[PDB]
Amino acid sequence: EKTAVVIDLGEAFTKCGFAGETGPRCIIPSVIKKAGMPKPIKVVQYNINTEELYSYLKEFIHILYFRHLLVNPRDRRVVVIESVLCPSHFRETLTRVLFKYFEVPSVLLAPSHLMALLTLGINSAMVLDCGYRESLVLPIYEGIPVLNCWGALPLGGKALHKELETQLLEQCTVDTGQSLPSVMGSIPEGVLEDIKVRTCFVSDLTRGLKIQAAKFNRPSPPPNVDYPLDGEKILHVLGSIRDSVVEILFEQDNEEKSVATLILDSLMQCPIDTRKQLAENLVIIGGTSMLPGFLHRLLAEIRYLVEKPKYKKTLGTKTFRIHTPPAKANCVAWLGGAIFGALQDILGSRSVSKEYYNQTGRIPDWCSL
Amino acid sequence: IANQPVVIDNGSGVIKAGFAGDQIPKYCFPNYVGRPKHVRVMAGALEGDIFIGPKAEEHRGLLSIRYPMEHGIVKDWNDMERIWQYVYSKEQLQTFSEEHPVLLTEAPLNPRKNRERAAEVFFETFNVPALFISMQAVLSLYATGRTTGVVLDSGDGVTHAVPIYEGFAMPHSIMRIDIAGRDVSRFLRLYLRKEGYDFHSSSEFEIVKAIKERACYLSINPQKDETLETEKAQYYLPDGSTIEIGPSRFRAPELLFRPDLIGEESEGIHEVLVFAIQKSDMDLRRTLFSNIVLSGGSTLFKGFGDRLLSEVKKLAPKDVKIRISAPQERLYSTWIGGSILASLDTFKKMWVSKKEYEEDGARSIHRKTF
Amino acid sequence: AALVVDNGSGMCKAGFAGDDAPRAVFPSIVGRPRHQGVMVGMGQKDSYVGDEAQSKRGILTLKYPIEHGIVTNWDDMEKIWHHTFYNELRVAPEEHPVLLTEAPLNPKANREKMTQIMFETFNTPAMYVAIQAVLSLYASGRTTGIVMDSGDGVTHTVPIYEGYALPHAILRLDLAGRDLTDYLMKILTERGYSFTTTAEREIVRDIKEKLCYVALDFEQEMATAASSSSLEKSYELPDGQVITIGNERFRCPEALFQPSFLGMESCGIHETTFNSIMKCDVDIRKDLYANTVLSGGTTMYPGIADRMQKEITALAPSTMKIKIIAPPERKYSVWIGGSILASLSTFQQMWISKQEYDESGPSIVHRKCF
Repeated sequence: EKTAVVIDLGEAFTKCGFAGETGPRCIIPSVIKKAGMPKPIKVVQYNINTEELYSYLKEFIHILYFRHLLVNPRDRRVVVIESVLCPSHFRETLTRVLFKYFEVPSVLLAPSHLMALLTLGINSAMVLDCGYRESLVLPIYEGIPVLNCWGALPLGGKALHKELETQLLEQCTVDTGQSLPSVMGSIPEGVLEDIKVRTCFVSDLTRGLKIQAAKFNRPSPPPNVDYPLDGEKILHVLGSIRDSVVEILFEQDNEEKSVATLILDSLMQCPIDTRKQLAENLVIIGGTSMLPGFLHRLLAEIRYLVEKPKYKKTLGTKTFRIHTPPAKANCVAWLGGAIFGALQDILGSRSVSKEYYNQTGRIPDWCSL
Repeated sequence: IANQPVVIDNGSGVIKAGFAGDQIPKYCFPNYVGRPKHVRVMAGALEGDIFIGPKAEEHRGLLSIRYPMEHGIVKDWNDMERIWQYVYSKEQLQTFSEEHPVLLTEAPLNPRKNRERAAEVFFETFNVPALFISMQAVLSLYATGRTTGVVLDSGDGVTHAVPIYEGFAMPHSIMRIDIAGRDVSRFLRLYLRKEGYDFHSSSEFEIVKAIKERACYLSINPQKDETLETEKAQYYLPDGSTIEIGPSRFRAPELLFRPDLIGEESEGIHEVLVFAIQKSDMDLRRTLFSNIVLSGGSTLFKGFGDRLLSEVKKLAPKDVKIRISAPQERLYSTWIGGSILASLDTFKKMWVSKKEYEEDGARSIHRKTF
Repeated sequence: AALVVDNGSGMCKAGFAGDDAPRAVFPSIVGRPRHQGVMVGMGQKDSYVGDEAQSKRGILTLKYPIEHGIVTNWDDMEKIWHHTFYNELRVAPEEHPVLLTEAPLNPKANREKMTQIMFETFNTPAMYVAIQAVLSLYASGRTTGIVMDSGDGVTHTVPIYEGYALPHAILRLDLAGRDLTDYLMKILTERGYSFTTTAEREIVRDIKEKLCYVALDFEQEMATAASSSSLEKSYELPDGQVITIGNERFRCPEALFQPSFLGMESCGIHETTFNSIMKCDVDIRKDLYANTVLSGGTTMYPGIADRMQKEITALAPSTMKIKIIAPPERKYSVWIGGSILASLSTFQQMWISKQEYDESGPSIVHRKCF
């Protein structure tokens, strides 16, 4: 009858396509290309002028639906996959742009973790979404997301970018156009993403502990490979640096916090009957989880933290299984929204319509009244 | 050995100390231990790394704070021993533990194991001659001067309501919740993620407590405030950057009356006050409604008492004279009562001596408290 | 032909007439979930019932409709009946007659409302309300004998002699399994095992069923608990966590024999049965002493029949021969009696009909009951 639209906005990338198709049609990055502009500006931003955001969202949606969808969304429904705890200011702006400017029939602002759970096809699961800005945890038990049990450290893609920028600046080795360290003050983000995808090798638990021991009073430094760059300035990036950048994601000491500890804190907050099913079904999604050799380092670190005396008195013996999804780790949240929209013309009714928005005021966020 | 006894008013958020027969506690500071983030190579004997009290308040950015107590129940005992040692040390009291008797405070219906381990610390590590543990509700009534009345209290750890009538504390009429100032601060942090201004670190968590203390107000009608659009008031950080708080300032303390927003089932402040009065005998209910006493820091929100009246009017029987009394010094009400209790001549009979503890043990401490 | 439905406050039991044991057995609970603005995936039930609420316990607010054998929420009780007939039993209520059970000395309006729901909403062809003790005696086989019935709702006693119930010698008691479960949950909190939410109410209930037992002598059992740690058993939860308690096994069901622990100011089950027998006629006491029948789940503690024999002999004269009838199937004795009552041919003329209800109304049931 009518295949609905699926959107999954974010600061780094944006998964978008049709509901029903196994995986999206395209994934253009969040930034936009403007005429007479030095650098490309990011679309998804927080704490900034309302009318400017509205114009930025219109500009991104306009370049999206022609290239991605090849259709007017005026014919059929939309599924805007907002991550839970995405600012209400930003949701209101999205609601305005979809109804006032474009005039869609319906919209939906559903959470990312519940839809990622619909892909697995199980009702209870602990979920971790390691995106660009934050690494958010949220356990779901029998459909309902357990909200007060949660956690989100500023330790996703953006933290890894900042650490790469710091460590490369400290130890730099650029070719002539050899020596000459710290010539350029900063480096672009698109290049630094390509370095993370290709170079950064994720270490094991025993290797990670050896690196942590070396930092505070050297084993397994290799391997190292150079990275090519434009304008005839190749830089000889090292092997110990990229491993040290990955290590800060799992660094416990002096914060009592990490990607692994965040699941245990979420499990601690959850009730006793819910506890065991969440431990059995531990789902990992998001952008940072696509890194090579990540799921072992997490599961081994999780287990090491359970062996510690502080978590034995509550958790103890637990079968931590990581049931992986059908689609890739970044594109699990989108696939869930595509499942939610395509199949059920019935569950399209619960979402907010154009008729309801004009008279009322806004889509209902999880708040009072 | 009858020296001027010390009154250590315990608490998860704040800890207070001084001497008997005083007007206000001279030594008040928050109950936590601070450790440097970027720690040294050794992970055993640290040096120059422990800050308790005003040093820790001064140097927030350096220290990763952690509270030893949670819901009026200590988790980390080594931290509480260091805090008690800091209280007795020359940086605060300038007196020995050997000289003076001790008056400790605890919330009602706590674990007995923690009470025994508390006594073990005071008797053996410190060399106390005599120790006495008491309730928060009984002390608040000593400070006001009354004998009758309910004591609703709301600290950082526990919220509980104990009805007392002419020096008769009713054990089966006690109500208790794990919903308090710390939890209110946790959900204000959760809501400021929805505003945009995310916080994560333990030093950074104290900014959320400062926002809660300063800019929060309880609406009379929560449905009416939701239908209306908020003004989005401002607040300056210690750094400098301005923060539009928005609807999170009024929705944060709503928690205490509506714990359904948590996702964990609790009675709430208003139900606990009614339930404590209802669970007591029929003839005592009207006197308990007339003498309602407030205490703790989470009763200091704007329009809190006005809301707490309206909830009592909704639940309680009609045509009954309600009266939620509250002193000027609500945070210090518990310490003042301890200082008054310590100054009385009966205090010598109530306490647990060191010799009596060595003979009997934990059983004598459980007998003397109740 | 006829259906028997023992609407217990805890376990709602139901099945067919002329059967050994009931088919439909489940806890009478109606768990409604945590209502937050966030959505839920692939549909779900708005209000769960029975074993479904017990399976998905962690989230749902478990509220029992019957409180002390008294139906508080009638919409909740209507959903449980609906769950009994259509889902569990798989048979319509219009075809089969329906035997029901209430405890004696209940509110008169509750039978009328129970009967109204059966005829108006459910459209039953014929119904009856029996006393639980009368059925428990009828399951045991004897016509003569007092029945110390004790469930999670209400403990009560009904002395009967040669098929003649003594309605004025009946003594209803407020103490019951739910009050014992709440007492066990409180004394667990005293030794550092805090259970606040209603999801943990079922775990402590399950702990109460397994570990707890009636003491022969309480002061002796308290002395042995202090000395040795062999009595201290361990119970693992649904979660991998495991806990150990020493004093709380024998101390929990002692509340039946000493109501002073709970704060009820009532007679214990041992002397309540005695007081019931003394209220009867003097000539028919010997047979009531001989046939001291027990029934319900609160009489399934190991060694309860031995404690009843000790206490009743201590109360009564030395010449009397005391004897407690304690069968293996005393947990489901009320339903078995209803099945035997439904199977008899004499009971076919004792039913209420639709035409009789339309003529009279709800007040006809009081004549038919006793």
